[PDB]
Formats: sequence, structure tokens, C-alpha cells
Amino acid sequence: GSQKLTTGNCNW
Amino acid sequence: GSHSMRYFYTAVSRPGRGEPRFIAVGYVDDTQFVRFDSDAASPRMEPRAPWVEQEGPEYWERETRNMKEATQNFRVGLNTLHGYYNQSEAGSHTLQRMYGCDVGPDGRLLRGYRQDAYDGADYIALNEDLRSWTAADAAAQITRRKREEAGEAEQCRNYLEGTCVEWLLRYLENGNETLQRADAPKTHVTHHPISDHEVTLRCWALGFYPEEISLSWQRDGEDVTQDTEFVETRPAGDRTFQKWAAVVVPSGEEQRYTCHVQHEGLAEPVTLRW
Amino acid sequence: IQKTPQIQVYSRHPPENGKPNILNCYVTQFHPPHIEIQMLKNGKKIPKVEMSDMSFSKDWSFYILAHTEFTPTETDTYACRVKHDSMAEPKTVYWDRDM
Repeated sequence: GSQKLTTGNCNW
Repeated sequence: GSHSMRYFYTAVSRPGRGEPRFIAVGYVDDTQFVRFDSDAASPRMEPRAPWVEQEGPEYWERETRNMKEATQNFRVGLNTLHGYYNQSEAGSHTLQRMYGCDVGPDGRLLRGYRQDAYDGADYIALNEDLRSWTAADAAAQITRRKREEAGEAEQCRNYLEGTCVEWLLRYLENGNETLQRADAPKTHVTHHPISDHEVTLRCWALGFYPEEISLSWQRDGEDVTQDTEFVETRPAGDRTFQKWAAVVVPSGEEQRYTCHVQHEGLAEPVTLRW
Repeated sequence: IQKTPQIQVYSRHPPENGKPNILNCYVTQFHPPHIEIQMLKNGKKIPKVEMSDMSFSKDWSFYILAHTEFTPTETDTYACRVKHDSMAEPKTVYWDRDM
């Protein structure tokens, strides 16, 4: 199962 | 013994030839079970191992959704980082990610990892304590800040400790008849005369799993020096692996030489000769 | 920084003239991930060629596996041809049955 992405963990 | 589940993301920009392509593959141990390619006619996450096929339509809908959202996010990453470095609009650039978790013989989390890379070099990785970040350079530190202020690490730890491990165990369960099983190498020696004076002796290991293996040549019972011609361990295409190791030997002293092979699937090390 | 791709060419099972087999072209150690790979029979493009998924390793370098069905013979030659930014010329490696 892959990691769901949210606005908290999608930073660059 | 011990097991791992890992995901590999890759985004590649292609200036003046479309938007960055995004590719992902999932592994449990040395077994790929999942893939995604954004250039596919219908971009979906897809099964590459039997024991995930059984998964439900909800699963796949979910995985495909993450993949499409990841291509979007990484595309931003490429554009954002491209700015940091103040790079030319010239050529292609890459953004990679590898994440996952190891569980021990007991089945408990040994460690989690979540590494990023720009243009093939470390950019920023989540530390083994799953709470701090390691920035490789000036740019990465900017990223570091953003993630700290947003609480990215905590979210990552949640998935790595919980979700990641659960899935891993489930897969280990559902695909036990192949994931838990080790295949022994099938070994033999070949004889390739170079000249009237020298010949090559090549020692083959075929059809084994997992990829970890050890081949070696000895003379009279002592190591070789020098020395053995290896090839990098290579896939056969059927989920097993291949390797050989060769030595040039005096034409007539073939008996002095023995090949020695060690692999998980062998009850005990093997000794071959010509 | 660009890493030149390494190539291995080899069959899935031991080679037996006339016996249907699978030919593999294993390409590793390259960067960037853009790459063109084709396989040649006697020196002519092979129509159907399967391409595994572009993955990568500990050092971030990429690897991929190409392969197609084939029937080895006494005379027919086989080869892999790789075009990559890191090289000015395409690179060709011919299949050797002893390797």
C-alpha cells in the first residue's frame, strides 16, 4: 500500500 | 527471516517535449508487485505479482489515485527546486523518492526510510528517528524548513510505523508460498580454451532467489589471486537471478581449481569442479 | 552529472540451438533515466520487445530490463543497442553464448 499524500506531507 | 516493502518514485522533466513523466514501482523483498507509468495510454497502478491481484477494486482505485497525485506533486517539486538552484531552461532534470519499512523476524518495525534525490544526488532524507530531516545543501534546507513548519515528518512516521507495516505483513501473508520461499541456485562449470596453454573456467549459478549470493574460486583449497572475473547479478526475467565467475588457468591444471557457492537456499555451501 | 549505462546480454535459460528461449538485455548504472533500447537479430530491429519498468538502486542510478522471445542458431547473431545522452555514439553489445 502506497503512502497517501496530503497538504502536510507534500512540501518542496 | 527479515522482510522489506519499498516504493520507488521517479519524475523526469523533458523540456519542450511534454510535461515531466512519472514512474513508480513497488517491491516486497526482491519481488516487484506493483507499477505505474504516466505515459501509459490509461495510467493505472498495475499488478506485477499474483498475490496482489486478489486486492479489491477499492484498492486499485486508491493506488492509482495516489500515483496520479504523485505525478502532480513531483512536477511541482521539479519546478520549485529548479528555481532554488537557478538552473538553465536547457535540459532534463530528475526527482526521485524511495521509501518503505523493514520488519524483523518477529514482525516488528526495524526502521523506516523516506529519501529524496535531485538529479541523482541526495537531496533530503527523513532521519532514522523519523522526526528530523537531513538537508544535503542550501536548497534542501529551504525544503527542510517548509516540512518542519508543516509537520510533514509526523505524517510520514504515521504511515511508516502503521500503514506501511500492516500492508507489508498482509502481502507476506497473501503471497507466502513464494515470498517466504528461497530457491536454490543450479550450478555448473564451463570450459573455454583460450589457447594451447590457457583455458577459461566459468562457474555458473542459475535460477536462484533472492539475489544475494556468493561465488568464488580456489586453487588447491586456497583462494585464487588473481583473479575472478565476475558479472553483476542479473535477472533472468522469471523472478530468479544469474551470476558467473571465471578464472584463467594453466591448460592442464584444471583439477587444482574448485568453485565455491553460498546461498540461502542451500542447506550447505556447495563445491563444484570441472 | 551523467552516468554511462552498463549493458549485459544473455538468455533466460542455457542456449540450445533451435530451442525457443528468451533473450535479455540488462541495462544499469545510467543517468538521466531517459534512454532508447533496441534489440537486433542479425542487425535488424526486433518488432516485439518487452520493457520492464524503469527502477533504480541505492546510489540512485537507474536500471531496466529488455527482452524478447528468440530461437538461437549456429549462424544468427543477436545484439543490444542503447542510445543515451551520456554517450555520443549508440552502444552495441552482441550476445555471447558463453557469457
